Amino acid sequence: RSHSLHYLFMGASEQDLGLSLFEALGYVDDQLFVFYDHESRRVEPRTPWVSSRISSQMWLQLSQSLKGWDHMFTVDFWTIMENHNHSKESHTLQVILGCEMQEDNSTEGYWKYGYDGQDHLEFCPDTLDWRAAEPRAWPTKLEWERHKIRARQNRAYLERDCPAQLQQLLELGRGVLDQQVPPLVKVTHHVTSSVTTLRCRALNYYPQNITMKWLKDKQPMDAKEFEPKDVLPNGDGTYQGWITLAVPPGEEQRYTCQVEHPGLDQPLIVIW
Amino acid sequence: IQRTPKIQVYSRHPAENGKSNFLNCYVSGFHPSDIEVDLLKNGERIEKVEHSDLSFSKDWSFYLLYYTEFTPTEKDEYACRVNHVTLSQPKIVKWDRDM
Repeated sequence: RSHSLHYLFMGASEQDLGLSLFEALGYVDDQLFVFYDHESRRVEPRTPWVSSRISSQMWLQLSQSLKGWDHMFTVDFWTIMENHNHSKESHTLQVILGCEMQEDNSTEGYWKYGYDGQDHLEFCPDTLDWRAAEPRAWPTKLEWERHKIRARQNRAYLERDCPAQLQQLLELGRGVLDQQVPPLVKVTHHVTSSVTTLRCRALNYYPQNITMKWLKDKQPMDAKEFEPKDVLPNGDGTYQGWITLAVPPGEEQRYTCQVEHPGLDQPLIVIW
Repeated sequence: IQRTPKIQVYSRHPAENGKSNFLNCYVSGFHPSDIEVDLLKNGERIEKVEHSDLSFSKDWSFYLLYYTEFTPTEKDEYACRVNHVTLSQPKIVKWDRDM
């Protein structure tokens, strides 16, 4: 079981209208813990364990870390935009960066740039350079590559700074982050003369990864018999999922829903 | 590239008349991010609607969640109204009480 910390940045330019837009987000183990605006310029919390005043030692550098990235993102946005000869046009820039720590503390990092919703530049730490996903990204690639110092600092963040911040977060996170709540499983139905639609829902659970499948006569049904689950979020930090099965009216009883989740001690089987 | 939003409307818990619940409208897979979402109660745009923070997935597409506390009845109809640059006019997806 590995752990992750990654930030997401997004902003847009304006059609000849100076300035832009902006917003950043921080996720640890796919759990959103921090939000940042440019319009308000305030760093809000997104979980109880990582609060402004509650253990505000980290909220200090974390609030610095983002303001810094904001500046860098702005510089980068301009660099990329100007290297496309883009001005009176409206464009977007998205960045994703973070690190993935393994059970053994061996880290893997990444830093990717998305321009106008498409892959553009991707940091390759191992070779201390960037991969241009498309021709128009090379001018920027060459700029960033003129002095290896940039790549060196970047890699240093991904392999040192980031993991250290992950560990520190995994700290004030224990008890809530690793906390898993199992799903409430319900099998509803919609009956008509020609067919009965079975619906199996897994509710208010967390983490999001879950397993849902139909059983015919207490036995597994080929995966290709029902579309895979659909997983959706609830605004409260929990998730829900559902699967569907169309069967001949009368046969309902032969079908059962089986749901598996780490929060459950063993697979849970629900009747129609 | 531009991507049109996928729209899904559902309830927090299975709907039981008179029982408090939550109506959700999840928009995703769209680009750019400028999008406008409304939750409807019999055509009447509902006010006091909450939304998660704009975010995006691996493919750079954006996703946003819109939700409101509410108590359904039999006369009540709910839907989600979405407009995006990729759409000519607002698209409306009705809330299927079974979802």
